[PDB]
Amino acid sequence: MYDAFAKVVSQADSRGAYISASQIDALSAMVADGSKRLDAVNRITSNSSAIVANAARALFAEQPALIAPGGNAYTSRRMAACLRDMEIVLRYVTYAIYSGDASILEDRCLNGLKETYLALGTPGSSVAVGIGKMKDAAIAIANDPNGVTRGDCSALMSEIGSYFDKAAAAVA
Amino acid sequence: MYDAFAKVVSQADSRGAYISASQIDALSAMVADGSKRLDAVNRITSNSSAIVANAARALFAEQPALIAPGGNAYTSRRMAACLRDMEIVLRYVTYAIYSGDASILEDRCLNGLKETYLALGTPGSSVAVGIGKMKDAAIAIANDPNGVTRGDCSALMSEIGSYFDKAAAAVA
Amino acid sequence: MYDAFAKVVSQADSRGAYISASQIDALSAMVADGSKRLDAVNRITSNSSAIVANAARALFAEQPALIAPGGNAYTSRRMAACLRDMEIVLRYVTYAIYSGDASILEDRCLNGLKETYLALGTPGSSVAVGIGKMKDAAIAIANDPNGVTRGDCSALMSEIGSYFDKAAAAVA
Amino acid sequence: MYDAFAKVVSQADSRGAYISASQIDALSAMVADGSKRLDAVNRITSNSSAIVANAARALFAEQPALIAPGGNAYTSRRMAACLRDMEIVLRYVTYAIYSGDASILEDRCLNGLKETYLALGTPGSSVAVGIGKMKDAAIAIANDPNGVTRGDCSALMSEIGSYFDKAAAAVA
Amino acid sequence: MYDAFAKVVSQADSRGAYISASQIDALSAMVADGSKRLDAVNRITSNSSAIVANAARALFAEQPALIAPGGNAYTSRRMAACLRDMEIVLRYVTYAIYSGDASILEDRCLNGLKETYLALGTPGSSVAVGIGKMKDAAIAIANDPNGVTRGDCSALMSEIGSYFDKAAAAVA
Amino acid sequence: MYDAFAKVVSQADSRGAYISASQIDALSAMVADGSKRLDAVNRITSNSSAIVANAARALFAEQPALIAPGGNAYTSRRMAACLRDMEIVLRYVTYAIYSGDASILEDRCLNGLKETYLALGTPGSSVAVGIGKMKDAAIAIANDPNGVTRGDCSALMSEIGSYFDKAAAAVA
Amino acid sequence: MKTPLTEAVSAADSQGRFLSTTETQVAFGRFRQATSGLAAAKALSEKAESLASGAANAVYSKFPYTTSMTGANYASSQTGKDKCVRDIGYYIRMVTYCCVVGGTGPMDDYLVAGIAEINRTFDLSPSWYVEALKYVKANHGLSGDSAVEANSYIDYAINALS
Amino acid sequence: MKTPLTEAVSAADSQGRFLSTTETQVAFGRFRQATSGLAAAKALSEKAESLASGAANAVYSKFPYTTSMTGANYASSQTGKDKCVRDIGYYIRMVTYCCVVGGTGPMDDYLVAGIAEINRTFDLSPSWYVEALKYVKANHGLSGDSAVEANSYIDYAINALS
Amino acid sequence: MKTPLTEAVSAADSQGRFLSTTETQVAFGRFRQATSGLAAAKALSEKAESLASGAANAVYSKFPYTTSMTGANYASSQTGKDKCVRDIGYYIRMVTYCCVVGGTGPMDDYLVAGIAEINRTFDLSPSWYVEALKYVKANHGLSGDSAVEANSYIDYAINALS
Amino acid sequence: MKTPLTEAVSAADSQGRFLSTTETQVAFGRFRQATSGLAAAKALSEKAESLASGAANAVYSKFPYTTSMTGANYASSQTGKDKCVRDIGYYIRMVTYCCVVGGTGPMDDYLVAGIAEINRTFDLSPSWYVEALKYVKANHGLSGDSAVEANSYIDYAINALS
Amino acid sequence: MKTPLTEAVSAADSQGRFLSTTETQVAFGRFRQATSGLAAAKALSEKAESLASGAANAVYSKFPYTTSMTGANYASSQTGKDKCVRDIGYYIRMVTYCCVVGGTGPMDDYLVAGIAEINRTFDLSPSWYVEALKYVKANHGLSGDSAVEANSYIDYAINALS
Amino acid sequence: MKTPLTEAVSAADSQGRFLSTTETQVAFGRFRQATSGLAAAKALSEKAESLASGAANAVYSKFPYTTSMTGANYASSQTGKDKCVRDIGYYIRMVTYCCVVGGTGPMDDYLVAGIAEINRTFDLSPSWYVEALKYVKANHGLSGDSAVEANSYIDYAINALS
Ligand SMILES: *[C@@H](C)[C@H]1/C(=C/c2[nH]c(/C=C3N=C(/C=C4\NC(=O)C(CC)=C4C)C(C)=C\3CCC(=O)O)c(CCC(=O)O)c2C)NC(=O)[C@@H]1C
Repeated sequence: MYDAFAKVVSQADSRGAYISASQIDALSAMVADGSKRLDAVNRITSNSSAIVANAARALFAEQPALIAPGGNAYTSRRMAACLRDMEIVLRYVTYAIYSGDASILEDRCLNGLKETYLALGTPGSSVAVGIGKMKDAAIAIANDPNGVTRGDCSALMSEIGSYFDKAAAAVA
Repeated sequence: MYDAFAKVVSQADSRGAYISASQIDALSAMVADGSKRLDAVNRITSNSSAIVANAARALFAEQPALIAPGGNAYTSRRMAACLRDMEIVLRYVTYAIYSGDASILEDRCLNGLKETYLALGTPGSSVAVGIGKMKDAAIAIANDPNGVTRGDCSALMSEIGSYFDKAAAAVA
Repeated sequence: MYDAFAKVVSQADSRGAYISASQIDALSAMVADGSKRLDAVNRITSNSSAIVANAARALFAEQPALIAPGGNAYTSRRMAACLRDMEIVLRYVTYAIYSGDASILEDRCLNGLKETYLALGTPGSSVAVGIGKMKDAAIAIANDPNGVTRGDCSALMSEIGSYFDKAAAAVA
Repeated sequence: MYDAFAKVVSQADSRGAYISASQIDALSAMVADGSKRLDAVNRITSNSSAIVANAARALFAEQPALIAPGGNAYTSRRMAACLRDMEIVLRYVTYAIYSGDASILEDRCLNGLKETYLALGTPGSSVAVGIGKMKDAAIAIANDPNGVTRGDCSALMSEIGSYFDKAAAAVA
Repeated sequence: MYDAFAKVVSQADSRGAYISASQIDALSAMVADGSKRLDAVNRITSNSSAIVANAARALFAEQPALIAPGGNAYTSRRMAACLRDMEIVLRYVTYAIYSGDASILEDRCLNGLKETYLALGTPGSSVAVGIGKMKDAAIAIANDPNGVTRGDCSALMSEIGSYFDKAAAAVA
Repeated sequence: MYDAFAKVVSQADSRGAYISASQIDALSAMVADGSKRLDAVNRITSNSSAIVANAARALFAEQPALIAPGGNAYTSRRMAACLRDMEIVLRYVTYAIYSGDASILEDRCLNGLKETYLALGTPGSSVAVGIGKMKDAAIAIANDPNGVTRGDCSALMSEIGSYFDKAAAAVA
Repeated sequence: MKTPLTEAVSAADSQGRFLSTTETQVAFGRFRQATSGLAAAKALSEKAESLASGAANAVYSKFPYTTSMTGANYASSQTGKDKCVRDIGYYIRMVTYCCVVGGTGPMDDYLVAGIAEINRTFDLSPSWYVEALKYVKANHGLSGDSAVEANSYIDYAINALS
Repeated sequence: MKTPLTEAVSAADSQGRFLSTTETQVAFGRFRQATSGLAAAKALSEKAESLASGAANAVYSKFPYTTSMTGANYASSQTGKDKCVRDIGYYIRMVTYCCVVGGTGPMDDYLVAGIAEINRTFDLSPSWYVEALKYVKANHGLSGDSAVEANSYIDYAINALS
Repeated sequence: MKTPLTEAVSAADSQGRFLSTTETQVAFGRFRQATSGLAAAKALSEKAESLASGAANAVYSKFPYTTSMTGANYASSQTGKDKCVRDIGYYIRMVTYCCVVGGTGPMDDYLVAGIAEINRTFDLSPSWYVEALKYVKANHGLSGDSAVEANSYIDYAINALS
Repeated sequence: MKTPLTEAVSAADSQGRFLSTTETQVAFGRFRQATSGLAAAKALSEKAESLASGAANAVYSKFPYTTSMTGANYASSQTGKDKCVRDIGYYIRMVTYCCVVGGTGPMDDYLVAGIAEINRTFDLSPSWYVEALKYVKANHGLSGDSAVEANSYIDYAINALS
Repeated sequence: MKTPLTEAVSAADSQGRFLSTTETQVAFGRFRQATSGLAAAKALSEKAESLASGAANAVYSKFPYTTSMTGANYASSQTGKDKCVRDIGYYIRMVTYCCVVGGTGPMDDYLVAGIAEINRTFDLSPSWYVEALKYVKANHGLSGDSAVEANSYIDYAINALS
Repeated sequence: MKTPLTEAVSAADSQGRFLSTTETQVAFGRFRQATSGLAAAKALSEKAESLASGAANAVYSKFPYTTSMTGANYASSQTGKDKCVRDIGYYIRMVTYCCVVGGTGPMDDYLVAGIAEINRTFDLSPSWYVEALKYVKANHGLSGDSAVEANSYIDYAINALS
């Protein structure tokens, strides 16, 4: 995987180039927002169980066919695998937030997921819905002004949302 | 794999359904003939070496090309593999007779077997001929009225034939 | 793998045939030139590191793009892999020379290699060039008239040349 | 492992002897009490979770030092391992009851156990107490006259008791 | 392994106690001088190859018997092994300095080492001498007032010496 | 393992010495007996099945307790293992003869064999008797005056006997 | 899935062996149980609806807070009550399946593997289900081998939850 | 036990490598955190007894049945109430340990590994403990990084239970 | 040793499972089989001496050269004749053991594993033993399940030899 | 296929090494022996027809029942005699191959591997073939090193059958 | 590639864990370091050409034979001098990349892995590069943490070469 | 230790087989080679002292800085000169051992395995030894097979250093 810093370096090496004063400024920006970034990671993580459970409950309520006998989420083993997948995606998304780069999420989580679900007969559109519900709940908790020094986290939230969207689009 | 009972349950669970009074009668019929089924398994199994050897001998006699220098059954190693395959197919067929379902035969013996033979240059059609000779010998042994309480095993012999035919058709 | 003797046998067996008095003559001729064969192997092997180093140097001199940043041979890891490949091919070629048969070279070195380089983005035509430089250097050392009993090894150098050419054609 | 039948056979073969008419009668006798034996296994097994929990609870009440901080049963990991040991012993005892021979319990559970506890600092005598508690509970449940065809299981209870004692004795 | 903080926690848990306000101050101390500790680790590590090389040279100069033919450090394989051992001990000592606890060193390096040496015929007393030389050099490098903010590192050097002394005493 | 030449080298290197006179010219002597050595290996090897079978038959004839029920050679699996060991010892002895050094026999065959037999209840004393019988047969075959250029193979037979004697001694 | 018959086959297959009288005994034991097993499945299926609602009410009675405390995990709403009756019906249906195949296979494949994760995630108490299973055992009205067998699987679920 | 320092060493060791500036950064991060961490450990220790008893009472108020229902798993006896307050004290003490080492290591090693088995066997509801944990979070009186860090461990435990 | 009972136990143990109704069925099959199994063992044992002698004579008649040709592998000598009836008695005895345990286990452990090596080394023909086994089968005098079971073990041996 | 040369190469390969003087000595040994081996192979292929026929007759003489006893595994029929002569011809041809490559390779690949399964299934006696092989060794008319080499391959096959 | 952040993620991922305060500390340490790290990378890139040329001359001065002896591996030709300043430029650039990510990762991935094979194959002495690297240290004109960090990566390369 | 004979045995042993005419050919090759090999070993030994000092001088001529530069790794002091002639003597002695056993085994076991580490650690250039080896080759005075074999080992060492 790459973090934000390593991504720049790898694109520089293939050019035999030094990191530009420009790219340095962009990395300096990320560093300046570093504490906000870790607050977001801590907050989403500290609510991981509820985020998954609440998103799954809502999903099954909107799509009762998923849990009716014969449905993909029917039986304990399948229900548990479903909940596990939700937790997995949330986990890899937080890795991407922490690292400031999507490679971890794409490489170790999204790669081949669509095709896996195809082979199993798991409905990807439904997974994408579950992922979007986690996204909204996660940003909501991350961006709550209560209990944190006041300041603007808008760019971070837009970045957080892009990682969730990438996950959803990978299986939609 | 499934046996006859498990097959019915799996089909019911996907519909969220209790097994019907009708499906029950059908399972009762199998149980009623259970001793006949076990005699058949015992008898074919107790003659496994002869059924293989005799079927192989007759095969090579009908098709001298198989054992001629250059033939697929030529050389000790290839003849041994050939005899092994005959015994493997017979063995999996008896498992099917025993469990009252073809799944064990399909899943662990026949799946990918055509492809395998094709890639080796092993003549599937000749294998099918061998299997058919084993089938005829097996049914004659299983349905021999000597030394067993007299009754009607025609349904069972039909079922036994169907497994051998499934094997033959998978490679022919 | 086959050596020259084993190759003949394998062709005879599939025909159920004894080796001909003619094929024996041929093998007899190879045995006759056996010491020349071993000189060539010893001489090439004894200069293996220089053959690889000098060929590699010449390749990169002729194709600087290979070692420019972003080039397939740029970075120590990729440079090291490239040198390794050179050594590997030379090694398998000497194996073929020693056994008087290309099977070892085909089976354990060349088979699938073109596809490997394609997956990697490694330029096979550049590998072909390196392989040809090694060939020129190997034949020059093997065919040096100094310090050996004088005789004609022309047929041997052609055979040697054919193994290098087989290698170069496989990756081109 | 041996079951009761195999045990007698192994002793006979070392003597080159046929099993005696009297040994056969003894086997016939255990066979005659087979369904009693099976009821016993089912009853004990069907209460495995309660037998373990109740015996552990009473053990800890008797020896508070076990659960005081710094005790061998203190911390969740040690408590869990302790419960697991209790369930393992119960499980292997039921295997002994089922097979009518102590070999399974001896070979796969008790062998090297006293030494393991000694190394760990686990109090063997405390485990023995827990096992004795399981014995009393298990026998009381196995020998309950309600809900079963009335008869004498006194020989069976003595055998069962003997397996629990053997386990207790191995770590005391 | 434990670092300094974890060691204190484990001692506290075994008594079911909150760490003593006293214990808190001692850990807070390590924290206060953390920058110094990390300078020491950086400097020693930054001179690792030189520390090993010079200490080994010195050892062989003082004990020519080690490198004479038939000597334990004679032959390239044994010399390389000897140099490897020196580097391994230095590395594990730096792990102990970084973590502020000896457990990593004792558990993954020193445990079983004397016995390994006795079995091989490696003279542990000689290894101990080489280790002492590494110690004197490591502390000299770590405690050099040039190129660092001036201050007192005496307590740290004493801790560092203790780890090296631990390693030597284990094989002496 | 060492062969005779390698053993000499290792003794020399431990003293940092070039090959000595007593070692040199001598080795020349072993080389000069090389064809006789290979006659012995070929003759013993070419009769390996008979040497094992005849020696086993004579051992069991002499020590009937080995094959009576309860004997260590009783049952097919034990008989088979017994014949295997005899074949194995003979095989390793031939390696010793061929290489002119006992190290192959000691390192891969004899080391820990005595202890293995003691753990299994195999009577080493009886194994030694079987080995002695193979020795006598093997030497008679190797030293048969018929079908070979006549000469003195006495020193060789003495060396061969010593390898057999080492093997018998190791288990007796 | 696991049944006495498929287990017998898997054991033989793993050793590369034809079947022998060992597996014949397994089958004769299976065929002996099947009649009373199939009878249990039949009778349970006829009482299923009544057993499930009766068991649900038994849980509410023992744990009365489950019908008043606010939360999606509770049967204080009609939705929650219906979930609960559905779940108990699942346990009953699984018990019939085990009776049909002569083993815990179906219960394992469809219900027990993963059950702990479900109860943790959705905040459902295993004790609730244990009480439901106890009621079923008290009210199925089976007798003889049909009851012994059905109870073995009910008690197996109870052990899994405790 | 896992801490930021032992994990850095573990990673280097598994690669057979000397420590580098990567591990130096880990330690600087640790030393930046450690002071506010030890402060939280100390504050919690002083309030531990009050927090545990207050948390127990909060549980009883949320789930009154835990003080009336009969059974060794409930706080309907003095022995049961004592067990409960003990248990909550354990949680609080594990949190201070986590603050001392800068990670979940102590909670994992001493409490979380095996907790599910304990709760299943002794019939204790994870929900009881989540409520108790929410009380300590609302009452420890920490702020700044001391609160942020302490709460991350409390929430980690809540996550383990749900 | 493998028996229907040890095999049931082994299967459960490998899965870390308590026994269940699945293994109950195995035992009921075993107990149903044991009556006639034990009867076969007793009756064979009583006829053992006569079956072994009669079987060796049937072999001598089928393969006359076996009492004619010289060689340690033949029954042309008294010693050879004694080895032969001894060997045949071993087979009969193993059959009795198989009937006692309800499986091929004793036959496998004591006789079949390694039989190929023995026949190769000592130049014994498998077909001699097949003939012997056919005679035992035609002359043991068993009926019903006793005969079916004993014959299954005899045929098992014949299979392993062919 | 194994030969002195391919085994020299195989050893070097698995160690990732270039060939050395060690392998040169292997090839020098091969090339020296090859003259004799090739001579043996030519001469054998010329005597093969009458050697195979003569060896069959030697087997019939040693084992008279082989031409009187009824059965597909015997040479009591013309088809049986033909199979037998063919088989022996197979052994002789493999021996020529071995002389050609300087090792047991061809004989292993094409005949020895699986031979035990063939003789078992078709009820052919290894002793028949040992007798044929002895006849071949005593009558091939080779001398000196040619004979010594061919005899080693013949005795290799005998060892394999015994 | 390795950085303090990707190593934290990797450790967590290998354990199937969410990030915790442990990894938060890693990140704070990273962020603390990055400002001086980026400054180092900035200054070095601005002085890179001067540093590489200066270091090459330092090498030629320490080892004069390197500009006198003929051979492609030496700097006695213009091509050789150009190779040498190029190589030193590579080292310097790698040091900047390490400063950017806060670890040895880039230098390992792009330069150190395989460096041994290159120097052996092309007959280049590590001591030349060690001398070059010492020049860079003595001349980059860095101060404070920027220097300590850059020097750490330079010394890392020296260690790898020695 | 690798030699033609131990390699032959190792190959047979890994396949659990007796030796065959294949290994006989290996030994014949070894035996025919040994005369020339033992003669090379004797002659090299007799010139050993002269060759080592001559070789050392050759290295000093080709790399003059080696006798002028200050450093423990150089031959500027008598001590350094003595180390150097000793090392070269080691190479020559290993060459004689290779000639004794007919393979690279001695040189691998005692010198080549770990040589890279030694040269890196002590800052010794492979090129110095390559030059020493070139001198030995040009000055040993060997002819015929003795020279070809001895040179094979010298070139093998040169390859290992480059
Ligand atoms: C063509 C490649 C060149 C050539 C070869 C050539 N060689 C010989 C003769 C021999 N070659 C050897 C080789 C070795 N002897 C060894 O001991 C070793 C390793 C230790 C090797 C590799 C030997 C022993 C001989 C025979 C004795 C001799 O030295 O002459 C010939 C002569 C014809 C023949 O086949 O013997 C030839 C032609 N000759 C050339 O001119 C080419 C440059």
